[PDB]
Amino acid sequence: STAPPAHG
Amino acid sequence: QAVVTQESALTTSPGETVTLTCRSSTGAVTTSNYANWVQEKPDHLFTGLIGRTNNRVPGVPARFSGSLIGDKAALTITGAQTEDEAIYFCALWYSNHFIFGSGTKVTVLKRTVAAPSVFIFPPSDEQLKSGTASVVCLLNNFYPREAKVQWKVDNALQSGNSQESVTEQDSKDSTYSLSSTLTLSKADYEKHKVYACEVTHQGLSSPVTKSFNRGEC
Amino acid sequence: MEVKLLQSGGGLVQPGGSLKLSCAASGIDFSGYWMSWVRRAPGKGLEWIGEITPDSSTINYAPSLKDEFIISRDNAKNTLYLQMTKVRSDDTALYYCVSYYEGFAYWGQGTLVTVSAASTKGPSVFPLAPSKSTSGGTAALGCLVKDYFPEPVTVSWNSGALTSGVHTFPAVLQSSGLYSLSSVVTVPSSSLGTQTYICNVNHKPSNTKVDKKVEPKSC
Repeated sequence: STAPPAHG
Repeated sequence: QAVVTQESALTTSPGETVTLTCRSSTGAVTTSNYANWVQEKPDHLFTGLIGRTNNRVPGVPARFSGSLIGDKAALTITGAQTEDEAIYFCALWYSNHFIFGSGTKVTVLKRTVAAPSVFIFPPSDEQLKSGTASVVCLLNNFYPREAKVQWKVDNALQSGNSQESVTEQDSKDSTYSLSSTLTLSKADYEKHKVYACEVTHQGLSSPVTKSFNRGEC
Repeated sequence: MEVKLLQSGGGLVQPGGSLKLSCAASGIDFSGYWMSWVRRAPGKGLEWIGEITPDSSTINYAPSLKDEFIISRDNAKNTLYLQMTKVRSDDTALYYCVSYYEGFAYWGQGTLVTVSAASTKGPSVFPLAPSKSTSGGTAALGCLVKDYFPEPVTVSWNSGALTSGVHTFPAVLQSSGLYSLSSVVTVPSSSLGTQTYICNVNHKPSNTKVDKKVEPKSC
């Protein structure tokens, strides 16, 4: 469970 | 690789709505570009506003909207406040790297716009003995920071020999001051005669030009 | 706890040198956050350096700077590292560590890196003087503090007596590796031949004190 990055 | 382009500057009033755009040179800005919008307030204060085109950073007010308008990514400040006055950088993701934009100096009017007082300073003789010449242009106590300063030596627009510096925003009257320094060799200085500083600013109907001729009063 | 990213990094390095900046996190599960390095140049806008995943499996760099910068992280120490090797003059900038949360969410305070091969030199102070304004318009005079290293320089007017209307600009690092600065003051033109104006420049790194008097060209 990570923190949402600025891209995908 | 790619060039990301956004407006140089925008001026709005408190309570109004402003929209910044972000253009891609590869083509249309799609959602696969994951547009990011980051704000820099005075004193190098960076705050993340928008990412992944539409997603706000948790804690950011809802007046900041991320959208896509046609070919471009868009940041919409709805009902702007004076605290939103900052520089807004756009960023686009090209598969494996981000590319930032030049930035957009957004202005929310804290006070009536103020025109700068422009002054030009020729080189001193003391300095001339050393082989270089610095011509200085001073813009004083003008409100919206955005200003264009062009140097004209015998009607020839100069580029690459000028450096700008600007004061921190005054807390009382929200004004700025600017100094443009045109540095060039003594040979080049003694070769030409007319030295002019052309300032363009929102508070001015037409650009103002202040000049001196070398050797004359 | 509140999220705080505390950077620690060098300041002055000479061309061809190397530096390693650190960014220690406290207030987040650092092990589950993407990290990134960005920088802000004096003239330029923001420029993206790179990013690194929580497990360090994928490290992305800006294509222009892939060989100058090395990004790493130690999740055990909750620390992010940026290694700059064989720097250049254009690397002079404020380097910032960012943590992603749907965007460039959490930032560090920024670390300044000044790249210059210059030695300590005292400034040359020159007068910025007006012709005498023959319309009575308000007049401006000043001092140009040129070609000095390192950064701290103090300028006062009339030994601190003159404070209102003074504007001492930030220094700009010239291409030569030296700083240049200008102090300016606005006064009524009526009192230009009558009152004396002196700028006191103090460059403590070179032990230089200069009191220069500014007056209109005689003509």
